Amino acid sequence: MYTLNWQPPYDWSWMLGFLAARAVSSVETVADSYYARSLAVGEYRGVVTAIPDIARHTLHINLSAGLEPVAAECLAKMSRLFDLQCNPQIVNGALGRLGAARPGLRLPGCVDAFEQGVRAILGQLVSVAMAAKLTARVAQLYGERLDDFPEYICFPTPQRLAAADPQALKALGMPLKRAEALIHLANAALEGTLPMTIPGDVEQAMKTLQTFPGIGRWTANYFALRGWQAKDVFLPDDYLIKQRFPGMTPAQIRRYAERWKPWRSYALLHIWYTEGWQPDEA
Repeated sequence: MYTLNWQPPYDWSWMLGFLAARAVSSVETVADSYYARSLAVGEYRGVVTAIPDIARHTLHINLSAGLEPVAAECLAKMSRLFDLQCNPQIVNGALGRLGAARPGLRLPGCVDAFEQGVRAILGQLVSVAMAAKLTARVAQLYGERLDDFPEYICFPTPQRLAAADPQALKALGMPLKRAEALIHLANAALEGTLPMTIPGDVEQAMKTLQTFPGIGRWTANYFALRGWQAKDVFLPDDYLIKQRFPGMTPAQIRRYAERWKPWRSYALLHIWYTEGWQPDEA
């Protein structure tokens, strides 16, 4: 129905693979040839489907009837999820050897910053698989199913999560403080306190995020990366990153990563996805 362009190369297998591992049951559906999910924009609800046309470097977007009135915003959300803006030549030119194995690697964003905030908090100290299962439980208990597409449930609205019982969220498999962090984040979205789009000053904004209860440095960094699609953020506290930089403290990792500025977010993804990566010796 709608078509958006991207600049080659684009590694769709890697991107869909990334999203498939993190796919929340009943909310998202990821396959080899497409990505589909429920979506709510204000009072408009439906299913958005993204189908890449690799040869023609065009992403085809299909929207169910309920989302047509807000089609443009749905296209904008897809563009941010898929990093369609990326000029791979510039990024790969800067990263050099690090990006050589996956020149088509892109920054997987999100469809809604509030949802990504909840996801970032739920991704704390747990694996990708556990986080997705926990997020699915949250969506199942607080999400609204689509009337026209019953197999799909919309991600919980800030309103529903703000009024959630901390003990209910805790029951789903998270510490009480984490449940409290989610409720606070929900209120911040209602009030307009949580930046829904990348601010002009990413560092100032992340500092402000860390004053929210239950949001540490990793969550703030990861939220900026996916939630705002900030392109210059690394995750020195990340469990897998600590394994890629054996025996190095978060401070040592941060210093090392500075060589990738202003594309540290792309560098993070490549390291996460480079099995045998190891740091250079001074």
